[PDB]
Amino acid sequence: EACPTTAIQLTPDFEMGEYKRQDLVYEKEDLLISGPGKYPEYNFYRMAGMAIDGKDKGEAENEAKPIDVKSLLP
Amino acid sequence: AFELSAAEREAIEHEMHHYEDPRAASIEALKIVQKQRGWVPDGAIHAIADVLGIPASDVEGVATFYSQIFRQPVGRHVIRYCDSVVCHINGYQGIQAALEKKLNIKPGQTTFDGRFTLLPTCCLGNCDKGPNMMIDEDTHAHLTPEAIPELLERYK
Amino acid sequence: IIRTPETHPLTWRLRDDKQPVWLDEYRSKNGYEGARKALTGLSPDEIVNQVKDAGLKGRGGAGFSTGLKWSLMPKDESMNIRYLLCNADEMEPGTYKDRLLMEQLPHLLVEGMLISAFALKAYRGYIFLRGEYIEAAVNLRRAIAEATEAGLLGKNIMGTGFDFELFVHTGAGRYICGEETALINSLEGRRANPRSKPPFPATSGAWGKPTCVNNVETLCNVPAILANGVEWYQNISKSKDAGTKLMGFSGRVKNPGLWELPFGTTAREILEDYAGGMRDGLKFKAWQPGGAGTDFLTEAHLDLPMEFESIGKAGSRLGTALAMAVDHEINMVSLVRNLEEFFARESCGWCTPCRDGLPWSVKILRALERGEGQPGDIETLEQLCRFLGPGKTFCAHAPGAVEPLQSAIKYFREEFEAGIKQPFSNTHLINGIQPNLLK
Amino acid sequence: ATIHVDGKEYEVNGADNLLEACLSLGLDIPYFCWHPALGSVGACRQCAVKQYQNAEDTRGRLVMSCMTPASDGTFISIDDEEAKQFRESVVEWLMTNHPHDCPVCEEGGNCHLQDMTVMTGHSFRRYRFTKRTHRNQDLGPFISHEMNRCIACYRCVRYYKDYAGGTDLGVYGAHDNVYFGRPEDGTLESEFSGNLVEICPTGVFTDKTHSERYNRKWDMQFAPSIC
Ligand SMILES: Cc1cc2nc3c(=O)[nH]c(=O)nc-3n(C[C@H](O)[C@H](O)[C@H](O)COP(=O)(O)O)c2cc1C
Ligand code: SF4
Ligand code: SF4
Ligand code: SF4
Ligand code: FES
Ligand code: FES
Repeated sequence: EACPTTAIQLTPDFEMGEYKRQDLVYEKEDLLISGPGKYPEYNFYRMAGMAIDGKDKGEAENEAKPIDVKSLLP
Repeated sequence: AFELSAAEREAIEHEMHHYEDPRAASIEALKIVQKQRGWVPDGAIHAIADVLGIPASDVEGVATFYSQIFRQPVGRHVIRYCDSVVCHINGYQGIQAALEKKLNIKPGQTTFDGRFTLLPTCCLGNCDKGPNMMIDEDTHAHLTPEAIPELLERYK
Repeated sequence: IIRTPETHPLTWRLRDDKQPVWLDEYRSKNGYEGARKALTGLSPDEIVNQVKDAGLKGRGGAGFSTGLKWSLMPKDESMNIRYLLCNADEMEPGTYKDRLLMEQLPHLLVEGMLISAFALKAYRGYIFLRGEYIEAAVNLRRAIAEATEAGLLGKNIMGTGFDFELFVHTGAGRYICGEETALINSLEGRRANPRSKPPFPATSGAWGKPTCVNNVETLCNVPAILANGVEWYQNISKSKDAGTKLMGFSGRVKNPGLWELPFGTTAREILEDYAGGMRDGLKFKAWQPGGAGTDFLTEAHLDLPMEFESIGKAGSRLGTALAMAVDHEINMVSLVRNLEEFFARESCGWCTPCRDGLPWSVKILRALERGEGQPGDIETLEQLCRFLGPGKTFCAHAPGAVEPLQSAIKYFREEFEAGIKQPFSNTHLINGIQPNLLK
Repeated sequence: ATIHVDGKEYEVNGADNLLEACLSLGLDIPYFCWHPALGSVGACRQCAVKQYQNAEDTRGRLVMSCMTPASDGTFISIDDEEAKQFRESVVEWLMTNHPHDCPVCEEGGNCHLQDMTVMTGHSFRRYRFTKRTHRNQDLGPFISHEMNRCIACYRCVRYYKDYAGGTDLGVYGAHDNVYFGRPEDGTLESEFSGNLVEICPTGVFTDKTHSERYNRKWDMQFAPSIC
């Protein structure tokens, strides 16, 4: 409910019993599945304003291209 | 690199004589550089800052604040058509469409050969004679879309 | 129509070939006699009293009294470095009067500088002129050179001992520079952000010194008052606004132009006598009394005198009294879209309501133009008009920006409602999340 | 002096403005452009209260509490409906162009703009148009620059130029394309440039050294220490 990227999800799976209590500490490779899970299309970085690879400034949703202050338009 | 000429520096100093603060000649120094070079390049900001004794951030803020100080390269002639309300009533849209069709550019852009740069401007104070358009030094009034090619031809 | 010096104190010495009147011709047509009388027989305080008693109001659009503005100057003799500034910016759309009065009668402006600077004890004067008035700048510089050659400017003017130097400062093309405190900031070579008041420019203005900013037309009204007296100026019109005013209609009329008329002249009188009415096949729809920053008025308001209180009580401002006539075929949404685009690009960016609320209105008006308006857009425009009023924003640019919008919404709401043609959608459906269906 | 806020009487210093006087008493007024050390300029228009002329006044007038002196016998209202609506409108206007960046923003959980968006009670977005964007500068090893998050409150330039005496950070541009930063890419030359990470109420100027090994403020173990 807290996740703003829909990254963390609770799956319909319950068989998680273990022999050692230390083996119930799941690291990132034990959690990161290879697909989108319950939310199949949401991409936070498609909405965020911060620039990453493949998505420059002004390429997010509802964003205009940046206008330089040196531009000739009034 | 950039270097102010002697004439530019003399004009800037003579403008500095007219005010009790040398900062007050920043607009006129930018306009002097713009008259001599068509626009204000990047080194001109630091040169004017060194002459006036004010930070380059202040000169850059003045240069980017005012619309008629060009911080990007322009063409040989700056077409400035009035897009304000009285010229809107008098139909500047025909003038803008004629200029776009003749020059094959969008407003704010420059032609391939650097001849004209198309810009909308504010009200030119000639509303009773609209639509008006100010090329480099001359204001042209009572404009019609069929008189645009005959008016642009005299500006080589 | 003939123009006698008694009823046309600003335009009687104009020439029929639209050529400037130089120093010899100006002196032949009763030139610098008000300046001579003021500088050879009058104290500065009694000149300020004469201006205040003549009821000279400001011609820049605010309509404030000039004598009361000059009376705000300090009485201390220690502050002797004082400045007179001329708002020759004239950047308001629909205004074309100061261009005429400076291209054709520059020595009237120079004489007004002389008298007003002597009255204010102002040692320096600057004409803050826009950079698009090349001919006006050339004529003003030539007039200043001629007056310096004749001994009317510089040191020891006419043997009085009053030293006054006059400069022409060409602007760099920004509308907000017309605001007087922003004019002071742009004169100092800064970004033309306006200043909060108090303190007024009369206490600490240009470079912290006492500084009075006046319009071109006010300083051109000054020499007639000093030459022909106070009771003559009070007896020009039988109205509460004394003196004459440069009025005129523009836009789709038969004879768009500028004429000097006494206050109290109705706008229908100007339209149907001097402008000649609308052109062929055009029905008169609306009119702005005082330029781009004034409320629209309908044809029912056309029978109204062009005074400050009469236009103000109708729900508008007199402004520069240069009216613009809008005919029937002009779409109100497109006109207000153009106006708001101007006002939102000529913002100075200082304060949040103008800077971030005028572009929102611009985008809403673009959507209403394209038929892509959504429900709640007109309510957003109305709330913007209520929240950009006087005192909400840092200067008076945004109230003058929202006056045409609210007036066009008041009188032409059907077109704005006709702009709304699609349902309100702010979100998109995310696959996996059920939306909160608000009612 | 004596001020009457929402029908309650308080004794405040008369040399203070209304915003700092009411904040000293514990009254919550949102503010962006004002800072205690920088003075009052009245830019952001966020500190609006309703000032009445006297006790038996009903209309009032919206004023900026940072620009209004705390004179004797001053009647104001903070929680009036018109003042609350105007303050929420100012927050909304700041939110129209603000990027969708809080998860990936170093000021998240530490952001004055977040706190004032929540405090004015603005949580429903009805703006549907494009947001203006900006390109960032490289300000050196210490200060990271992200101009999208700017609310144009002029705190950075006022501190860096008027207070700190620096010369290489200004405001450039116009109407709503105002930009804050250096005239070119380069290191900020002030010895006190790092105070921008706390002067800026948004995530424009952030601690790059903290950003390389980042955690939120609620995860920090703090202590009072001496440099
Ligand atoms: C946004 C704005 C633009 C203005 N532009 C001008 C202008 O272009 N010319 C002018 O004379 N006054 C302009 N004014 C009015 C001035 O603030 C001031 O009232 C005037 O220049 C001098 O006052 P006066 O009428 O007593 O002479 C403008 C005011 C505002 C708020
Ligand atoms: S209303 Fe505000 S942002 Fe707009 S021009 Fe005036 S001070 Fe500048
Ligand atoms: S500056 Fe504040 S409101 Fe903006 S993205 Fe960062 S945390 Fe969110
Ligand atoms: S960069 Fe930060 S401190 Fe500067 S104006 Fe923008 S929000 Fe304010
Ligand atoms: S509206 Fe175009 S010249 Fe004034
Ligand atoms: S805090 Fe008062 S207007 Fe910004």
